[PDB]
Amino acid sequence: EDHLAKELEDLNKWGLNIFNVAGYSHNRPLTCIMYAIFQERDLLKTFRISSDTFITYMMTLEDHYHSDVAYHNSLHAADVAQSTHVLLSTPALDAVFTDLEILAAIFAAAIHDVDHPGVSNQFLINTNSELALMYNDESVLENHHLAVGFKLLQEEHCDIFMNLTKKQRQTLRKMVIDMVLATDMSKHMSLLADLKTMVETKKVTSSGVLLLDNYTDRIQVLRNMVHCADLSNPTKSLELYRQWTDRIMEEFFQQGDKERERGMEISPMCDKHTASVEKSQVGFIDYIVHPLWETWADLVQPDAQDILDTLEDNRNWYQSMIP
Ligand SMILES: COc1ccc([C@]2(C#N)CC[C@@H](C(=O)O)CC2)cc1OC1CCCC1
Ligand SMILES: [Mg+2]
Ligand SMILES: [Zn+2]
Repeated sequence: EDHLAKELEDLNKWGLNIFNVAGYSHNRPLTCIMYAIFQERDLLKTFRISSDTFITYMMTLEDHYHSDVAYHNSLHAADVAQSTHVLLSTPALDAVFTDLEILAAIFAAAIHDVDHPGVSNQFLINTNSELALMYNDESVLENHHLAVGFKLLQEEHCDIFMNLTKKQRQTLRKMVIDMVLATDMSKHMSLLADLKTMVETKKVTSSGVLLLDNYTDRIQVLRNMVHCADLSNPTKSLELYRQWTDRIMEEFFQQGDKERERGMEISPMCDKHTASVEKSQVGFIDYIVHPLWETWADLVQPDAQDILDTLEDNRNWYQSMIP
């Protein structure tokens, strides 16, 4: 209450603590933060989005994330939206993004894992889930999260975009689909390779601000930005990172259990009887998170040096916790 306001003073900062805000908001981190983010950015005035209409949509959306899922609940969506909101304000990207694009990125982050069941794309495919069948085994969950988020905008009471242009609604729809689809981990290497190529030919106005010529280059940076926000736990303060690490291992171990019950092959990192939580996080930083953040940092330097320091430091805490 007074605690909520104290915590939201950190809204524009990486150091924001999303657990605390959930505790001070009747367990509505995502509504809480989306509302804070949208007032902070004047998005409601700019796009003539009624306040009531926005709250009802956000509340419904949060309710569609599942509370009995360890990691992929409304707290995570709120984290990615907040992380994303800070990254959009990085100095190197200053006057680069239209208000529509900014709106699309934060909306994308908000809905990006909605209705997630606490199991991977691979599991849904191997068990012949209705979702895998619906989606022909390709970005199964990701296609689903989009389908749900765009469905909920259909009833006029929740169409936060009622007042955009037709041409504006389409461009947003195109951008959001593109960004959520890019959170699919199977596409990570392809995305990281492309990010490295964009860094190679990077250009700036002279004031250390990137020159991103039309749609292609702009959506590529937004794709990677939301993907970075989604893989941002290990760049956050250690107290936060450990709670996030603990929640993701609870989700995985539950999957390992659901896998075992059914005689399926259990995947090593989902095996509670063999998986080292610590080695597991070190591998995650070495082979996935650091290579990505190292490249993001190159693109916006030196805006993300602090983050790389924290990362390299959290990496060592986990290393030092293994014999
Ligand atoms: C804080 O630790 C983690 C946080 C998020 C993730 C995910 C990845 N990559 C799991 C997969 C998820 C997805 O594709 O649905 C995206 C997020 C994975 C994490 O760690 C994994 C499991 C243990 C080490 C690697
Ligand atoms: Mg996801
Ligand atoms: Zn996610």
